[PDB]
Amino acid sequence: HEHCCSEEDHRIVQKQWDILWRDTESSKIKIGFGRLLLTKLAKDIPEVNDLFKRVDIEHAEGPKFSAHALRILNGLDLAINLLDDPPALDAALDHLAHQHEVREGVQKAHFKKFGEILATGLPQVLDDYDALAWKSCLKGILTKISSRL
Amino acid sequence: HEHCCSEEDHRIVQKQWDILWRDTESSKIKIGFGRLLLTKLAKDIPEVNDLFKRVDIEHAEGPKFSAHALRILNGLDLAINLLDDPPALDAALDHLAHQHEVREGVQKAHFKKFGEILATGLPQVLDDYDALAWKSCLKGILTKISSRL
Amino acid sequence: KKQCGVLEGLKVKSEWGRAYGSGHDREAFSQAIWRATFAQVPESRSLFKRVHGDDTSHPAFIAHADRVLGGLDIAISTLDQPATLKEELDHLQVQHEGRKIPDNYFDAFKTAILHVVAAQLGRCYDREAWDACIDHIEDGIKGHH
Amino acid sequence: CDEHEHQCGGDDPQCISKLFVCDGHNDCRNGEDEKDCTLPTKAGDKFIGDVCFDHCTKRRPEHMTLAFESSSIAAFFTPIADLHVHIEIESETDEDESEVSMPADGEYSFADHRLTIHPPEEDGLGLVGEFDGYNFDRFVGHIVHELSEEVCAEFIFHRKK
Amino acid sequence: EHESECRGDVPECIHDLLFCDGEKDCRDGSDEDPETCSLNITHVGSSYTGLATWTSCEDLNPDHAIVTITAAHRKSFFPNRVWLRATLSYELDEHDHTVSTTQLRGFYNFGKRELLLAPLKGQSEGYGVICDFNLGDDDHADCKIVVPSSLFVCAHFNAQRY
Amino acid sequence: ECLVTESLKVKLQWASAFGHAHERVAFGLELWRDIIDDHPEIKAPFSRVRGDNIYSPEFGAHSQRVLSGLDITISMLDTPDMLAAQLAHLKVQHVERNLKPEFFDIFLKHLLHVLGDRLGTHFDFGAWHDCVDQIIDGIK
Amino acid sequence: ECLVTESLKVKLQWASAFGHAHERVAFGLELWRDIIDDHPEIKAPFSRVRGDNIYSPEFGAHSQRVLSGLDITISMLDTPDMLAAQLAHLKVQHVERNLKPEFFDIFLKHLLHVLGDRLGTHFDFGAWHDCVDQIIDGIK
Amino acid sequence: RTFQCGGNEQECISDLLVCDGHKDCHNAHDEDPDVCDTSVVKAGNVFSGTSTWHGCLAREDHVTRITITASKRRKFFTARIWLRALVESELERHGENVTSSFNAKGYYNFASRRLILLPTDDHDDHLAVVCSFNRGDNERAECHRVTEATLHQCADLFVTLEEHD
Amino acid sequence: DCCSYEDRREIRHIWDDVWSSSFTDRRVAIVRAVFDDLFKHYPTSKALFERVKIDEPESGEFKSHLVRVANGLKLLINLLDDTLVLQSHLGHLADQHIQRKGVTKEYFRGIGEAFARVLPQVLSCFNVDAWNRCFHRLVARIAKDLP
Amino acid sequence: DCCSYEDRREIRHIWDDVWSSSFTDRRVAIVRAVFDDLFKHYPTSKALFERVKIDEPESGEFKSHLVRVANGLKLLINLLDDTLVLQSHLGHLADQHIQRKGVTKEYFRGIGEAFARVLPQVLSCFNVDAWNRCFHRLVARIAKDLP
Amino acid sequence: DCCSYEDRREIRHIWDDVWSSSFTDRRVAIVRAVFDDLFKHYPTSKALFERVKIDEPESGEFKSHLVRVANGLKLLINLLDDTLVLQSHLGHLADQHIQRKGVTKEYFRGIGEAFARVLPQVLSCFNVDAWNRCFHRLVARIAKDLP
Ligand code: HEM
Ligand code: HEM
Ligand code: HEM
Ligand code: HEM
Ligand code: HEM
Ligand code: HEM
Ligand code: HEM
Ligand code: HEM
Repeated sequence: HEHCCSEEDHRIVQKQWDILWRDTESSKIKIGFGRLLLTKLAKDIPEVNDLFKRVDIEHAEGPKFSAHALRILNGLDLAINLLDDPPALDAALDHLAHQHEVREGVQKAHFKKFGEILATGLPQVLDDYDALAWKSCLKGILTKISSRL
Repeated sequence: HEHCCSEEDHRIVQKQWDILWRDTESSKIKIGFGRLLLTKLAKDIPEVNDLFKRVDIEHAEGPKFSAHALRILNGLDLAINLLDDPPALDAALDHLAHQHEVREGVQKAHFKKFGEILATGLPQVLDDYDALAWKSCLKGILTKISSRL
Repeated sequence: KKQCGVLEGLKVKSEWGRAYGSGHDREAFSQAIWRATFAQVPESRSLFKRVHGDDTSHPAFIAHADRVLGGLDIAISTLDQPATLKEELDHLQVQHEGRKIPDNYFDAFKTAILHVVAAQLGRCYDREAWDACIDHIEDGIKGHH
Repeated sequence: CDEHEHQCGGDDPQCISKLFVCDGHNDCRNGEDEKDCTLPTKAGDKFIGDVCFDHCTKRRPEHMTLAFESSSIAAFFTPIADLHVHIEIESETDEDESEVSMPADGEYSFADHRLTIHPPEEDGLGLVGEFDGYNFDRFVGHIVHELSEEVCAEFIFHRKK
Repeated sequence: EHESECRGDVPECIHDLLFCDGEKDCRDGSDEDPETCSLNITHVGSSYTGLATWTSCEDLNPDHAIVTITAAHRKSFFPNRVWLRATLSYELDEHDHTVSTTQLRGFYNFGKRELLLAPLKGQSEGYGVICDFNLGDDDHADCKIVVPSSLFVCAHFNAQRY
Repeated sequence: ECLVTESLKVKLQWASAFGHAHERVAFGLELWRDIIDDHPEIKAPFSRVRGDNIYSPEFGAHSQRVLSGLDITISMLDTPDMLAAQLAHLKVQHVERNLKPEFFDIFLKHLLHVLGDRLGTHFDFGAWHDCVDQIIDGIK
Repeated sequence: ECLVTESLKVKLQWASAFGHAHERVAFGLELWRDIIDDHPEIKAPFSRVRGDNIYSPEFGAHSQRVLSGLDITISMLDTPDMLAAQLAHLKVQHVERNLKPEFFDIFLKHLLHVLGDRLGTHFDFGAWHDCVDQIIDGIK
Repeated sequence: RTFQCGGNEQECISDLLVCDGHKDCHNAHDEDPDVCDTSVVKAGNVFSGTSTWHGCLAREDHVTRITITASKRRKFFTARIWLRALVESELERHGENVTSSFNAKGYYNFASRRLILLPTDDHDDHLAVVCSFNRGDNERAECHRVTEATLHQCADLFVTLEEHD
Repeated sequence: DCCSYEDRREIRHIWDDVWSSSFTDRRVAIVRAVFDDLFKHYPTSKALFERVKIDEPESGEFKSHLVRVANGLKLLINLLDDTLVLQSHLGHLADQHIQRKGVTKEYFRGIGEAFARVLPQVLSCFNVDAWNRCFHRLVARIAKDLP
Repeated sequence: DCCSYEDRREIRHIWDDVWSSSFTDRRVAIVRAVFDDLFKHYPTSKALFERVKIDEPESGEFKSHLVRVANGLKLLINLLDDTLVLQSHLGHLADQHIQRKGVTKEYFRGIGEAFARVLPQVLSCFNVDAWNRCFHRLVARIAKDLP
Repeated sequence: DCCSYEDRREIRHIWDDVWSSSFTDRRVAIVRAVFDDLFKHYPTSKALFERVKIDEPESGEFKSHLVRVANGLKLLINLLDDTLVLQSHLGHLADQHIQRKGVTKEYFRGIGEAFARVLPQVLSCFNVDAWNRCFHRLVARIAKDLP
């Protein structure tokens, strides 16, 4: 009987979120749209820049880092398309938290920014959307990640 | 062979060709629209002028010639409305060729013009149409006529 | 030479988009692959003792399978850039390397995807085209080719 | 089917134009268009309808009656077989116990199983009978403004026994 | 809408408050016949069922759902409607087999043939249910759980009777 | 201030409103008909394409070649390097004809007009208006 | 000449054409887009609401506050006493900004324009045009 | 294109689980004999019937007959029936009775109860056939021959199961 | 706590029952009873609103106050199907309440109850839970930057 | 030989599979492989196109060539449902090829094959017969006189 | 006597059969036969219409008379679904008949029959009763203020 992130909302999300990938050859979309989200993070909190040394963040267009940008949006994507049938999603995200756990130097307050970037970042890249809906769901994804930190 | 003048095309033709006769009292239409096609022929090839002596072409609005103008479009009309069910059409046109056979002084190169007049004449009198379609069918009607000459 | 054939590379890139769809059918499209695989190799379930791979309809497992397709989506997404592929793909190597996967299994998981795609897809696709591309990815994760 | 065409197919649809049903010879390659040439409505047959709803108001009757003077078949060409019909209507109001029986002449068509009645009075109300095709004890036929082709009032007729 | 055709040979269209009245308002007087007055459907204790798909709320995944009729009264002076009370019950899927249980009241309309219910008041997760028995027999249905305000269609379940 | 995120959005909205086929021609001809009613002199240079009557064919042909150009432009608008190349080749076609530099600045005003009715209230003017400038300046 | 009957009609027709929800915003923004194309200077005072680009939000917000005002006005338009009170409070909001008295007389011309397309041929111009004056004069 | 259970209760299930040898619907309508009914395409069955043509390849109305040749069912992925067949045309062009033929592969859904045949290795035209057994019975069938790409119709034809034995 | 979605459709019907008219007779009498119910629990607030001649319950002016409260309140609701235009118009409506003195963050959380207190008595079918949830996220965004 | 009608609908779908995107990554790689397949059979033609720096396969310029070939080619197709606007735009596209040196009436009939040898590898369902028939009546008319 | 409503739909179809064309050949021949039937019963009226060269049955002018009678008459009918625009256009058409001499109130009630005696021979399905009822209320509103 829990209220937040009700059924009818995520149906709106999946519909709006799918307007981007209606185009074919969308590899370049989410590489680029992913390349911005990590850099725009570094210019707010400079501390996190050290964490991405393993992927060589110093090269923005660099191949070794680009392939990392896919994996984050793609990992986010399966989360959204799985919003329905909740009991699976809990297990899905649980495996991401543990994936961020063994990595050291990841501070809980980071995500709080990463949400605020994305919450105000998203409205530029879509045609229409209800901000109230997205606000509910992304509190679901983000807050449940980091529950291991 | 087997390919030219495919089934789907003449359905377009009959639909467009029928937009003219949606109006009632269309006797005057195809008298007038027929009166132009023969005169506009004489001013390109002057030779053919001699052939129409029997119908008295010298009188444009003349009754004796007017009644001939109907019979040409009307004869063309039954050809178009019979395009479907091919094996009949062959017999239909075969009877026109033989009708032009006993008449002397009818040169095969004439029709080649008469097509070019009509092919560029038609686009003035209709709302919309696909030139590619008409091009296919009128090669069917004309080329099969004169096969006796 | 019946290799990735850089034109043909993007052939499957298009087809895959039509098969791997939106909505909850994806979760169903996953179930097919695994139910197919395990029927070819009964003893392969032992490798999944950690994920509750005993029964395949359990929620904890459903999550597992999406990541797998989710992961494979990344692969087929980019066969255009031979650099980024080798980077992204090389990541998968260290994922599987820490345990014993015979070259027999992911030969069968190859056979599994083909059949499922054919059914899921719109009556038209070229096997020998697909056969090459995913096999290139298989040579990838195995670590040596 | 298409427009004026008629669908003869029992198990293997064959689409034929309307003018060949009970034509007198085999056109449908089934052979199923010649089985039906028996006419269903014989002289003396009397149908009585009850009202369904009525907006074409001459007398807005409770219920009206229909009888057959005589059917007749044009010998040579018989998809259509013309009819003489009375239409009796026994009204009642404040004042009067009025009556009516206007004669008219329609035709029954073996093609689509419809019968028609051409307007009995100058008011231009055609009555359009329609059988289902397998029954012939009742039809759902209803009145139409002959000029406009608009459904105005329905009646459900029955044969009397 | 707001009327129900009659049951007989000749279809008429008569207003919904005039069935099972005790006065014949049709042509044939279809309204007096036990092919209509039969109460077999709202006799106390009957219960409908059939697993529900949820579109609008709770997204629980298809699980059984029953409706049941706890007590029925028909007032002698206004026989047009059968006032009644019910209890809706549907299986939440958590771990153990569990069920939340709304409680209901509403009327049964002989016109539409459709009983319709509503949540009582101060009841957790306030839903209402609309069952149309427009099929031939007095069993089976096409119901729907709705939100009581909008009559917006929350969950649709095609229900039978055991 | 454009070229990144704010550029990407122009692509998606270009796909939708631009339509397809017979719907495309109807779009183009609905554009020019705006500006010629506003600025009557503009039809002087079109005597080559019989811009006497825009509804006539052969201009219909022209105006589609026009919009097709924006496709080439807007399509490659992500990759900055290759962008200038088309902008370079494009200007060359407009060197040999009598223009005013004010007609360009006029054009983008009436183009973003017509997209209004089809998109109603949904789009970023800021994204378009500034990012069509990056197309228009390359022509000067 | 505005009276008990000829006023009443404006209320009923205000209900219909004004619409609701997402349809309301689309109505407002379709209004201003009329006048700004006609009288370009009018966008000078809106630099506070970023009236640079009307399609941008925050102006969308504004223009709805506008129409909402007419509701308050037209809604109470029957009872004459309480009418002036809102008209009194309303003018106060417009005292402190640079206006011309001609923009008002312009406004009602282009407002009754847009209602034309949605109502086609059905309404009393006389009722509106005169009874919007009783709203407009209270602002002077 | 998803399988609809029906009965006391009803809801969607994705077409790829229909007859899989696992319970997928709640009441098991999908793993039943009357829906699975493995053989409506058992080899040797022959279907026949006429075909009007209102599409391309315009010619007179004639008779056709598809005959199923092959059948296969991989007992790991049991959900579809891969099969071969041969397509016959007894049309009379002129001067003789000339008979076209070609081989065709394709498959047969249990969910949608419709088989689909595409011609193989055929440089010649030979337009593909698509059936459906919507009748609820296993003799009759509605088919129409379609272009392989757009999938828009042409040549609506009906067929009957030629008598066994 | 998460306006969600369905709750908004729940509102849009509830609000359509109270607001339906071109006359102001009804919209007034309802909102006036809101504050008339408010002042009974916070008589201190009544010391404010002196600018509008509060002390006259039926003034030729005071109505012209409540009327703009409704049309402002109704202006909120008709945006819920379109967000992002709410924030802008929300932030605006906030600042119009900080330019004066005597508006306490405690007063807003009071009127949240005031509707729940007596808004049902006008309607029949009513969802207390819904109207109460989506109303805070309106009001708790007005008192953010205010004392 | 008679483009007919159905063949055009056949095209319109085929062309919609290759062209579908707002990015140019795909449309480039396909058309580049057309000429890359052309030059292997007519190396003499490669002596032309020197103006565009053909010698560089990867140039910042050469792409800006092929891109306009596509958008020109795609411009043809979207007219097939509306003729009479084709001829005008056909005759235009013809004259832009007579103003230069080195047009082999022979090379047009060459590239007709070039697609037929490099299409069937990008798509799956494909009609060789259709695409080959309606493509000549395009090219046979852009090589009307000579060159 | 009460044009009613259904009678008007009855007209709108009847009138659509006679008027259907873009040519004037038919619309002329019908209306000319109206007056040709009129003058047979009121030869006195024929003394009027001298301005239009009535004496020539086939004049290059006289047609240009009857043509405006039709297009005026047809202008009436196409207003029957929208009244209140009839009165205005009715009153106008009335005054154009009082500015001359020799127009008797008796003549209008004559032509009312003129259509009825010879209007159908053109159509097949026709309602005499309808056309006759709604036509008076047109004409009896022209002869009101006229002698
Ligand atoms: C919001 C949703 C996010 C998702 C779904 C996500 C997902 C992932 C996943 C799955 C990985 C592991 C890649 C692999 O094992 O192949 C990864 C790596 C990483 N993520 Fe995230 N992430 C998210 C947000 C964040 C945020 C906000 C931060 C930091 C502020 C962060 C920092 C990292 C770092 C540092 C790595 C290290 C990768 C490496 O060393 O190669 N992530 N992310
Ligand atoms: C394109 C379709 C045409 C059709 C369907 C057509 C049809 C006919 C028919 C049926 C007649 C004979 C009338 C009768 O039997 O009583 C006729 C007469 C004739 N047609 Fe055509 N015609 C066509 C085109 C032409 C052309 C292109 C020419 C000359 C360039 C031509 C020259 C004649 C001549 C000279 C006669 C002699 C009629 C007479 O003296 O009475 N026709 N046409
Ligand atoms: C194209 C073929 C394959 C791809 C692309 C693939 C990809 C992946 C990916 C992306 C993960 C995610 C790991 C994580 O999120 O931490 C994973 C995990 C895993 N894969 Fe695969 N895989 C493939 C084939 C196989 C096969 C054939 C097997 C075994 C028969 C296998 C066994 C596993 C196991 C056991 C894990 C989970 C390890 C754990 O839970 O500790 N994979 N795979
Ligand atoms: C805004 C972007 C513009 C683009 C991308 C563009 C593009 C083009 C193109 C591609 C052509 C034809 C080249 C060919 O047929 O081979 C052309 C021709 C032309 N453009 Fe534009 N154009 C633009 C703006 C303008 C404007 C604002 C005018 C104003 C009148 C203009 C006037 C013309 C004229 C008159 C021609 C015809 C040249 C001729 O017939 O020789 N263009 N343009
Ligand atoms: C026609 C009836 C009009 C009404 C009912 C009206 C009503 C209002 C209202 C309610 C406000 C905002 C008060 C607030 O937010 O607290 C306002 C502001 C404004 N009005 Fe009007 N107005 C009207 C006409 C006009 C016209 C014709 C103009 C012409 C430019 C105009 C220009 C403005 C401007 C610039 C503001 C902005 C004040 C600011 O942002 O600080 N108004 N009006
Ligand atoms: C609950 C939702 C509320 C809304 C939507 C709202 C909205 C408004 C609006 C639009 C105005 C008119 C502003 C103008 O004309 O520019 C106004 C005036 C006012 N509001 Fe509210 N209000 C609310 C509640 C309250 C409360 C609870 C108080 C005090 C306890 C308050 C105190 C005032 C005062 C004093 C004014 C008068 C401004 C003046 O003196 O001119 N409001 N309100
Ligand atoms: C098959 C269809 C073809 C189409 C639709 C086509 C169309 C075009 C177009 C639109 C341009 C740009 C013209 C401009 O900017 O005004 C172009 C450029 C060019 N095309 Fe083609 N083309 C085709 C095939 C060919 C072939 C086969 C050749 C040579 C063998 C050729 C040689 C050229 C050359 C040399 C240019 C560059 C013009 C220059 O030097 O400035 N094209 N083509
Ligand atoms: C029955 C319906 C009739 C209609 C709707 C009608 C309408 C008209 C109209 C519109 C004109 C042309 C006026 C103009 O150009 O401004 C006209 C002319 C005329 N009508 Fe009629 N008319 C009718 C019957 C009659 C009858 C019965 C008479 C006499 C017996 C009559 C006498 C005339 C005359 C004399 C003119 C010529 C005006 C002139 O001398 O220039 N009309 N009518």
